Amino acid sequence: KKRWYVVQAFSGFEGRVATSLREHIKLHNMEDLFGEVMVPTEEKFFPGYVLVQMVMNDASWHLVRSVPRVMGFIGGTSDRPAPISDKEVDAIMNRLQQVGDKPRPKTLFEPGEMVRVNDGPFADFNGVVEEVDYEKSRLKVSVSIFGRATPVELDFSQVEK
Amino acid sequence: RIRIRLKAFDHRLIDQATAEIVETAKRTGAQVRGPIPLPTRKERFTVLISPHVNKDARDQYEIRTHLRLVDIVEPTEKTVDALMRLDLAAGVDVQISLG
Amino acid sequence: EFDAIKIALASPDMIRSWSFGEVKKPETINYRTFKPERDGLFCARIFGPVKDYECLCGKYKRLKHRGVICEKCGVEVTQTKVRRERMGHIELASPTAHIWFLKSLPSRIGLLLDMPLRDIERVLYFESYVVIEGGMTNLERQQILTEEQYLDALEEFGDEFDAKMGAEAIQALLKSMDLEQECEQLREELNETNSETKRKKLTKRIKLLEAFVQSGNKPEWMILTVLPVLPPDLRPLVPLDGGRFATSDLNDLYRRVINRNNRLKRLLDLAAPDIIVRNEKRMLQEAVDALLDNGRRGRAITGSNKRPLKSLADMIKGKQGRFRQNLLGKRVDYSGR
Amino acid sequence: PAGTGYAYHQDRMRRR
Amino acid sequence: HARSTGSYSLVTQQPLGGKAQFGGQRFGEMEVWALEAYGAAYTLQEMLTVKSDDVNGRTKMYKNIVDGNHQMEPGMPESFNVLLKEIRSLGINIELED
Amino acid sequence: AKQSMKAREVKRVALADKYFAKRAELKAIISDVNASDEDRWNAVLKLQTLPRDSSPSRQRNRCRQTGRPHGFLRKFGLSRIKVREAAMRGEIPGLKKASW
Ligand SMILES: [Zn+2]
Repeated sequence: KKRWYVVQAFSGFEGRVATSLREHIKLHNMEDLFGEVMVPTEEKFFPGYVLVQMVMNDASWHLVRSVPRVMGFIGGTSDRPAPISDKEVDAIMNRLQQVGDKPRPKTLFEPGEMVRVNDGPFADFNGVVEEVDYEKSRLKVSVSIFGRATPVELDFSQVEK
Repeated sequence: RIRIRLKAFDHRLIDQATAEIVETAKRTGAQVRGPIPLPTRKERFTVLISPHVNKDARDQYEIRTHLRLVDIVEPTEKTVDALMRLDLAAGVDVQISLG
Repeated sequence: EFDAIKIALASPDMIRSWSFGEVKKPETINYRTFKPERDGLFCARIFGPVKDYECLCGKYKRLKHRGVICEKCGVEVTQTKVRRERMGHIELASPTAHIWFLKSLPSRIGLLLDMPLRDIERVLYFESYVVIEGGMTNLERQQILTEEQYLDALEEFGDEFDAKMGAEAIQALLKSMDLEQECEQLREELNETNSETKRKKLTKRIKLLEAFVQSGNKPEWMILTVLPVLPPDLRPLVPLDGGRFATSDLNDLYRRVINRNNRLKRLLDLAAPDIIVRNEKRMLQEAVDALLDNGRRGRAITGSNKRPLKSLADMIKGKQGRFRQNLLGKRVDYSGR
Repeated sequence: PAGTGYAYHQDRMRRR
Repeated sequence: HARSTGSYSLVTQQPLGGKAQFGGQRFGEMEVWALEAYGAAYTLQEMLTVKSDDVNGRTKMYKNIVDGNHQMEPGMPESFNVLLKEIRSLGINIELED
Repeated sequence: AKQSMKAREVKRVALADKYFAKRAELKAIISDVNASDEDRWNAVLKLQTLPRDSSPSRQRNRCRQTGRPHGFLRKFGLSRIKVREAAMRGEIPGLKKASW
């Protein structure tokens, strides 16, 4: 039985840490002591932590800490580092996309009249949005242009609440 | 591309606005599409001019809403943002739309 | 004009009353143009407009409406020296105890919580746990706990049991420390003993316990929760002869504390495991402790090249601080040589 | 509060 | 070298140092002790408030000198306000009572 | 028109503003072919119960200056007579005498 553990890497080199970890496994051929390696990603939590299905021998512990650009495990102690849980894995299995679901297929940011556009033509700008076309994913934000609140069809992702 | 819909009652004013917009565009960015004149809306009205009765007595008014379609093909960093500063003549409803 | 100068601790309400806006982003300036960052260290709304009576971005270029703040600018409208008196505050995600009250020899938190400095640092750097009003168990209040001591206790006293660590735990201990109660106890302990060494050890603890009750200084004001930032004008960003900005050392210190605090808020907002975050809060603790008094902790941080960078306490102390270099001796106009 | 300013500090200490 | 009124430093509003930078001579600490050792009190007050640091004080001084007045409006050293901001930027709450 | 008439109109408008959500809902219910008969009946009865002035088909468009019911224009909110006056004065933007 292989239980999960948390590894800390230099944040930013995480995919390269995951690749080097798989390669160190297939070098030192402790293939029966490693199951997977997770870096989850939303359309990126967790910011700098690598999840490893593993068992705990001191040889495999030295293996994971001899993988380059890895600081160490995160647990209660450094003698016997800590696995995480299992009761919160059943609820996480039913839902694995809480920060990008179809629960609210419309408003991604509170409309009202306070928003800023940056991914559209007029970048680094803010305006008041009277009406909105959520159905067709459109916004009528009236930006201040030539001393006038002129509206402009902007994208939900293009603007920022 | 940024489509710009200028709408106004006075034609001269609208023209002035359009030119200004073009100027604003052209210094910052490059390849302004051009000031394309769409059809004018001549919304007419008839009314009886007597207080009480005389039906053949009438005044026929109208409001000529002019349209100017200005388009900007390349939205740069500098250009789109510029619009906010350059203030145009009053009584000219503009309507910018990126894409 | 004014009599005596009063010095006391800074409450988080007092630090929010000094402040004019939360400094969020660590981004100093744009660096390719001339504008700053909205809203970073060198903000507009939090502090003031670079130019005198001007919105830096664009409105009010005369002397009529001094104060208006449009949404396009997010800028105040006052003097060029107004930013020198205005200070910002950094909402530290994780509590961090002051280094001046933890390592002053004797430490202010060392002879107040009746705990050895060594043990205080262990828990403070996420290397030891501390109990806080456990309950009906066989454990003291000051007694600490290790990984093995906690693990076994976790499976033993799973119910009514509290054993935190770091500044948070320390803060609680100080917060839940009846000053008055200790006075009588200490006073009674000093009158019920004959031990010479103990007498001096008890008289030095009761002296700092009754002095805290005489003033309006709280025990929970030792830990920094609302870190204050020095005015930009006082941490100036001028370029030398060329095209680059010779940046001060305090901007490196504040920018690291804000980078780490943003990382800690993001890790705390992602509902990740409860241990992860010990290294993150420990790096924030060491970053704050390096900002306040650099090098009092183990080997001081450095930017360029191996020389350590100069912190706030090193702007005060020494031969080249403010006392010996700008307040007792000044450079002087109408003078010659 | 020593030299010429001792009269000033006498005055300020008297007028409290 | 000689200086009536030149440029002023940025972080602490005191004159610059050196000759190439048109600067003023450092009225150091032992000279402050040597003026405490006499009874010279107004000389030291203008030697470290008016002539050196206080910006409104020195513009009032310059107007008063070119009008013949010969009088100082003292004020506060601005570098003491810098000391207040550096001590206050810690967890310490320094103030000015009354 | 009278003051009284104007007041009445205003009241009607207010009522309309108030009861729109409910009334609309009721109407929808009544329409909905995929619904119970009893429910429909209730809805119909419910509608009756609501005030009459709550209906938008009760309120007459009057001139915003004079309250004259007839000769109205929607674009201007004014009766013909007043509209003409406005035009003459320059008070309606863009409006001028038309010939073709
Ligand atoms: Zn402004």
